[PDB]
Amino acid sequence: GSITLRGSAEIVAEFFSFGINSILYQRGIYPSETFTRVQKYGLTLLVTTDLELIKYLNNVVEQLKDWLYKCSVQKLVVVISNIESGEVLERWQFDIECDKTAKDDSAPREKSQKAIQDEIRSVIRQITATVTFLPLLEVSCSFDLLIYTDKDLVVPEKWEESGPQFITNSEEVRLRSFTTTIHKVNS
Repeated sequence: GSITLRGSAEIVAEFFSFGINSILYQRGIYPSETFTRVQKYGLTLLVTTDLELIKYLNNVVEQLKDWLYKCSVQKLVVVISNIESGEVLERWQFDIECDKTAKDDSAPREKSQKAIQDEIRSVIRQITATVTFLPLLEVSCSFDLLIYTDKDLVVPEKWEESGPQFITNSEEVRLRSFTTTIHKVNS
């Protein structure tokens, strides 16, 4: 599924986190009864407080909040595979798009573009929509987050040679492998 999590430096950071936390809440190959109801983007939203997976997204969210660019860079690919069904299984691909670039007269105010409410609401809607339609499944699987850029981000080892890489294998945590990679792209 290819989607576009665009908006603005701040809205983008949130767009990805909420969209990413959604895949976990909707799919969650091994979440916990700790979700949280949050009302934003003009509607209600759900998220997980799993510190473990959060620790992973937390470090990435920090880099996302300020990797080291300010122009292009804006592509992501989530790779999830079923370790107990048929290998690959789900792939949430979402790109980003920054508009109205600027720095002066910043100020913490702007109001997310109406399209953000509809665009972001439609995202969480399609994720949670299939979930209910899903025959309550999960099994053990692998999870990897990718960040595709456009010749505008040379994240050095500052991350970890390629984002973190956690793994699992407990007869209850399902899941099996978790990772995050920064991919580079040209036009």
